[PDB]
Amino acid sequence: GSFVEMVDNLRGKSGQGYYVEMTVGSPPQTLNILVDTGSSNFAVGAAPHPFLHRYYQRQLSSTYRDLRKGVYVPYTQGKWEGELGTDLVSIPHGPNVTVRANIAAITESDKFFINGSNWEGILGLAYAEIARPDDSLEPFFDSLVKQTHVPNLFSLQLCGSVGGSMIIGGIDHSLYTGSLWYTPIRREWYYEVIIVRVEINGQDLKMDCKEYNYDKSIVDSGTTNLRLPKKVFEAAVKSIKAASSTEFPDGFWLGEQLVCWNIFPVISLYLMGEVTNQSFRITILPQQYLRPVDCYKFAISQSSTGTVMGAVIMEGFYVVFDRARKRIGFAVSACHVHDEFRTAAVEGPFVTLDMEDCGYN
Ligand SMILES: COc1cccc(-c2cccc([C@@H]3C[C@@H]3c3cc(=O)n(C)c(N)n3)c2)c1
Repeated sequence: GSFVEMVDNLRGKSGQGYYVEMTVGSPPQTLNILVDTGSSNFAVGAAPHPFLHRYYQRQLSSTYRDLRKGVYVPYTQGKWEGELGTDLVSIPHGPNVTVRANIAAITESDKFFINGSNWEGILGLAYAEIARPDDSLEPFFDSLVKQTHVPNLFSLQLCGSVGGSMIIGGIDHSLYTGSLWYTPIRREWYYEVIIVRVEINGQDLKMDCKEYNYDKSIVDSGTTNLRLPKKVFEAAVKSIKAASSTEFPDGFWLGEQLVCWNIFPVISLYLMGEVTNQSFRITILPQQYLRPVDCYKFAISQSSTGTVMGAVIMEGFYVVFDRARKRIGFAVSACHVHDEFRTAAVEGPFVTLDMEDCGYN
C-alpha cells in the first residue's frame, strides 16, 4: 500500500524515456537503465562507446557467469547485439533483494545509445514470449519473482528532465486518486489490451472497434507517443483537425514539423472491463498529446504494428501491471499535468457489447 523508498526512483529526458538506477555484478556496478514494458531483455553497455557515461565491466565481477551465446536484436532504426551471461542484479531504490538475472552485455550497436543521454541499458519488463533469442531466456522480472518474495506485479507513475516512480511488488496509494479500473491482459507477450471505443471530445469515431486493435494494442513505457493504426489515426486527426479548426500545416499532424489548450479536444479510450459487457474509459488532455520541444510536437502518430499506448497515455495515469491477475489497472495519476478546467479521468462502468469482437485474430 505504501513504498516510500521507491517513490521518485525514475528520471529521464522528454521524448527519451524513463530510467531507474540498477547495480550489476559483485562488487556492484551502478548503471542507469531504461524501463521498457515493450520488450523483455535486460541489456547493458559493456564496451566504451563514446556516448556512454559508464558500462558493465564483466572482468571486475566475481559473480559473473558466461552463457557463451550471442544475441542479436534489430528493431526499427536500428540495432543492439551482445553476449549473454548472468550476474547479481539489484535496484538500489527498489526492493531490498539481489537476484541472479540474465544480462546481455552489449558489444555492438547502431542508433541505440543516444548522444547526450544519461542511460547505459534497457530493462525489458514484458514477457518471455518476446525475449530474444527466444522464450527460454528468462526476463528479469520473472527471475525476480521466482527467486524472492516480491509479489508478481509492478506499477508505473510517469510524471513528465522528467521524473516518476516504479513500484516493484506493489501499489502505492499516494500515487493516484479515485479508483483503479482494470482491463484484461489479452495475452502475455507484450502487455496487450483491447480498446473497445474511442471518443474525441465525447464524439465516438464510429469505427469498427476491431480497427482500434489492428493488429494489437499494447501498453509501452518505451514509446513516447500515442500511436494508432493508420485508419484510426486518419479519423482521429480528421476529428482533432475539426475540433481545433478555430486556429496548423499538414506536416504538423505527421510529426514532420513543429508548432509554436481549450481549442484542443480530450481523447477517451474505452478499455475492455473485467466483467462481461462492461467497460471503462480513460481520458487524456492536450497537455498529454502536446509535448514540449513554447514549441510542441504532435505526439499522436501512425503505426503498422497496432495501437501503442506510450508515455502520452501513461503520463496521465498510474498504471498497475498486475501480472498475478493478468490485468492492467489505470487510475488518475496524482502527478499528471492538468489545467483548471479539464483533468485526466478514469471512469466506469459503461455498457459495451461485443467487446470480444474488438480483438484481432
Ligand atoms: C523512447 O524511450 C524509451 C524507453 C525505454 C526503452 C527505449 C528503447 C530505445 C531503443 C531500443 C529499445 C529496445 C529495442 C527494444 C524496443 C524497441 C521498440 O521499437 N520499442 C517501441 C520498445 N518499447 N522497445 C528500447 C526507449
